[PDB]
Amino acid sequence: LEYSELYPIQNEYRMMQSLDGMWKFQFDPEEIGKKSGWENGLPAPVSMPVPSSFADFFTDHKERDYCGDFWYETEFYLPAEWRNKKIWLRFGSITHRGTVYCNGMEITSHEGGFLPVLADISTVAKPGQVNQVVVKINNELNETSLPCGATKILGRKLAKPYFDFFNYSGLQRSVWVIALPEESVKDYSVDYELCGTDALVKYEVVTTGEHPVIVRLLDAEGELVAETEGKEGILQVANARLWEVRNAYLYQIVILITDGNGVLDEYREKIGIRTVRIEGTKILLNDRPVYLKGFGKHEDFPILGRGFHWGIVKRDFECLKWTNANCFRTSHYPYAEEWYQFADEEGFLIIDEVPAVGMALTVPELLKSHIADTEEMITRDKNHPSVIAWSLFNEPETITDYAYEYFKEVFAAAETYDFQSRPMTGAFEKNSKPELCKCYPLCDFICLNRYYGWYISGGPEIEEAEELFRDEMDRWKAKELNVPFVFTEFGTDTMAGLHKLPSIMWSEEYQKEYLEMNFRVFDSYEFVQGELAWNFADFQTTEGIMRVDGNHKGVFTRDRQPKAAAVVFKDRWE
Amino acid sequence: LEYSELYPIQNEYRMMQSLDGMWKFQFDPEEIGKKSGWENGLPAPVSMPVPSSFADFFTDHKERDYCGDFWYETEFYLPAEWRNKKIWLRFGSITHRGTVYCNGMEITSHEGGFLPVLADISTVAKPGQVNQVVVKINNELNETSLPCGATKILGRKLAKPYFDFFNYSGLQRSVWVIALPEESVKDYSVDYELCGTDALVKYEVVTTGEHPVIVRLLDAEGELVAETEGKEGILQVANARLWEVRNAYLYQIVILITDGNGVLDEYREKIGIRTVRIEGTKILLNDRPVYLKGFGKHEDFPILGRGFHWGIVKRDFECLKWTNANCFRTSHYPYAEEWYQFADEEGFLIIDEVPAVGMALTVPELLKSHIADTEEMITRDKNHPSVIAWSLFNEPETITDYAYEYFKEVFAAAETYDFQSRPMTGAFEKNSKPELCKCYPLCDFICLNRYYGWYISGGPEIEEAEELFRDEMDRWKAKELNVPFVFTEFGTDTMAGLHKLPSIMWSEEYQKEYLEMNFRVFDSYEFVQGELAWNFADFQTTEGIMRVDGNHKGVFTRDRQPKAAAVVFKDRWE
Repeated sequence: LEYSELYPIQNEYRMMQSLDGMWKFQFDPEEIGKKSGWENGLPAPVSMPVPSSFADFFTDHKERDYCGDFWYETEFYLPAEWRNKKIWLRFGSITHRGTVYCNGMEITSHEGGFLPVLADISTVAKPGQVNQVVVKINNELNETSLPCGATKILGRKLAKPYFDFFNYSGLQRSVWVIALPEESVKDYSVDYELCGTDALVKYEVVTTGEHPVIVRLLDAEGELVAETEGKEGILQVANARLWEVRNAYLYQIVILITDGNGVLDEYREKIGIRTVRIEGTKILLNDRPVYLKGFGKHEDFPILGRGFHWGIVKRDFECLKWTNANCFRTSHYPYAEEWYQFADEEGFLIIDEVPAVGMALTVPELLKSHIADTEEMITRDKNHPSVIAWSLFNEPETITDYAYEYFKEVFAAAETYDFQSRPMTGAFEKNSKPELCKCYPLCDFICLNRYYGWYISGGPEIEEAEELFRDEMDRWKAKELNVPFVFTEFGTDTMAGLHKLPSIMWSEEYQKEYLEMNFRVFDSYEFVQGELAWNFADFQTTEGIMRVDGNHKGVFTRDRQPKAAAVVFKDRWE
Repeated sequence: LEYSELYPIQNEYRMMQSLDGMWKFQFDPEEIGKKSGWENGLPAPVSMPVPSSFADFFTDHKERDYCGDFWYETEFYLPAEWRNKKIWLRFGSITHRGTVYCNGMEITSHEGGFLPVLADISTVAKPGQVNQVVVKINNELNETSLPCGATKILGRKLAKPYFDFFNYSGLQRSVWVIALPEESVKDYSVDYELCGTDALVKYEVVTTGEHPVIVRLLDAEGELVAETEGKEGILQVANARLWEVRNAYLYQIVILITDGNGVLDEYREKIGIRTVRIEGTKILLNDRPVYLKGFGKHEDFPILGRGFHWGIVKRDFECLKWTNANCFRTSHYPYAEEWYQFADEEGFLIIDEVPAVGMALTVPELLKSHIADTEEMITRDKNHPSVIAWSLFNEPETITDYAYEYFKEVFAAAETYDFQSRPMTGAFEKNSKPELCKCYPLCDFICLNRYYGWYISGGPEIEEAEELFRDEMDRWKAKELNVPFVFTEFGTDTMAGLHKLPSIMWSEEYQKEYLEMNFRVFDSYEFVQGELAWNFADFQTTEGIMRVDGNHKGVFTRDRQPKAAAVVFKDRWE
């Protein structure tokens, strides 16, 4: 990559300053901003919180549903001391695609709305002065970038997703301006081997120069436990304190660039010594089988939309721990980096998912976008101990040799980017029948999204649903694939407060009964090794006749309170 | 009594015709109806369903909240063949007090809104012609009739209850016109003794004449199992099939009046051979201890108010059976007779409660009203096997010698009216402290209404609540009264759909936790022998700042669906 994905830190060599706050903001329905000098400042802005999705602040439909080009602007004072450092704007994300300007100059553009955007403003930055950043953003959906959809023209544009979740957009994550030394740590990778009571931390370091590198490992108390020299090497850890499920331990890696007797740069990050591998039908963490228990989530909260906030992280993890979960999938896009940092702390397992949802010649361009997002996700997230698997798709077509050749390239790219070569998978929709699917052989383990008892034979037909479920799982069993299966979606829309005896679809009681039936099926097959329910919480969707204020398959409400079924998960996962 | 309480039947000697349907109805705010000939027909009526409470039909406040005099009218054709029978209007109830007119003539008046009103129209009835009935009703509340309250004058009147439940009124139960033979069975009483595998049915019969009486007992198949002669006697039943809790068996008693070789009258009613007695701290049904499990209920349903309907009975009993209940209290007034008939069928136990709720010299008049209601209730309900106890008050003052002398008279009257002398009790409010209460010695067993964890030390103080509860029960225990205790109220207001983690007062989760705490306390005392939760279902109350559309202490919603806590009862009572 032409930039670093490394999370920004502050020390003797690296500086950072937050640009979060109220930005200037303006819609550009006529698409004349770049024609009209907007990159030098917006002509008639309103204020817009950053980080946040813009949609749910407004009281009018056309602003909430805005689709097209729209602009952000802010000003920041740059400390004079940042002079002659490499100065970067770092956006947690820009959703979905955008062009960054600084002091009237075009800096960079990015496609993909859920991963960091880095813009090198070294040559245009004005140390000791007020600087200006302007971002042109677009939130349309197409079939050549992720996530896929269409754009309808009423000249007013309307996003038409091929995915369920609401098309939130804007500057949904924190924005920093940072300063790095001229020769810096750009990237590093760690991989682990367990040796009795000891451990090896294998590493590679990429810098922007040719000076020597020293790598140190500190324990949780900051004590030096290992040290070595070189951009490539092994850190030997005696009596290693392994990072364990729901029982984290984090070391601190310290990467130094040196020039004789002085340090040029120093990067530090918390990491966790752990191994993950698929062995037969088992998922092994540190050589012991683990059964995944948890949820698909979303970045979704009232008013903020996908806007990041530590308070949402904290509540969600307390709820997760209360259910006795150990895992979540980042459905259906990489989350803010902070979610992974916290999962590292709390010992949660993550399946990290690229926004390959909603899946013509456009396909070669789509593949490029999909591979680019995969590269960025893996480079960003590989050193989190929590991240134990990559999900490279959600419910694509998989039953043609055409689909096979496409995903072969994606998986091949993912493999080259992940230093750890940790398990890769994808979530299969029901149409990927065991007799037809061509893509499951690409996977280290198989993830199934199934709604037997909701979309199939729901309600009075739920007994039929269970037989149909068992019939499919019997077909999978007969294949003797010798791989683990994880259910990554299953659930029922459930309106909090809707009670019925006997239960009906949409009642709290039916949600319980549906889950109990699914558990019976899960527990009937030895090779099922994980259950991640859909969804952790009710979340916003495109409005329509099938969505009663978003998706109500949450086990929790949108404001994070338990429906009756939450207790069912709690008791089972205990 | 100057009339029969016997449920109307249809046979060769007795006729009945329903007057249910749309009646004429008119409010009388100026109280001029009797001054203006309304007893001969209402001048400007609207239509009003009977049976029903009138309040919730209207769309305007002043009609819903109407307090004062109001009138009903209907017409009915009397079959010519009813000539020279004793012809009666029979109202299931007239709420709260009223005067019955027929064909322009005043027939009778009644005070008490929850028991049958009989009006002898023999002398004014017109067989083979259309007849007219007009009822003047009043629904004000005072301190000389049950249930007690006040009437506020804004000249518009407003009822101000001393009780929680909404002041529903009108013709809330079915109305019949009936014809009886000139000499008829007016009353009868049965009492049971168990003798090994056999049983004795002791009986008394009251007729309006001097002709001989024969009494027969038929089994559930209609087979003759016993026969005897006389207005007083014993029916000997070999291998009696006892009426059991949740396992009913009903015989049919047949009472004949005879004149040589012909029958003058014949009354039949289903009865159940069972005994109830208090022995030490135990409640014995057929000589075996039973622990009461169930609810206080109400006659309360959307739109109909307290209006009787068999559909409400059926749903409620299915819900009751689903919770594994065996008992309910008729809080806070005798219910429609049909509820008891069905309890007989389903083997449910009933505590039958007079409307002595909401408790000056007015007291001597109040006592007369209270005794009259008690006489009517017991005479009406004594032959139901389901009715195993009389509740003669709900939360009165009991800590003065004054209160003691009052209730001594009530209990004495009840004792003279109940042929079976079955257990008598009353529900005590918390203010009836064990050191102060003078009235608990009058009771065969003690009923406590307690809200430790709701009105006392609720929410964050719930641990304190439990200690306070145990402290009071320890005080009761120290008295060594050697009587059973039944909790007849305990519960929390609970809004369906209100979820919180951790729980808050009013959430579904707090209702569960509150119940679990109460159960722990109950189960800590050997002499506690029953738990009747408040309430079976959410019900209508006077509006106010403490009532969010009525009372929400229901375990079921008003439309009879289970909140989370309903399962807690189900699992415990299984």
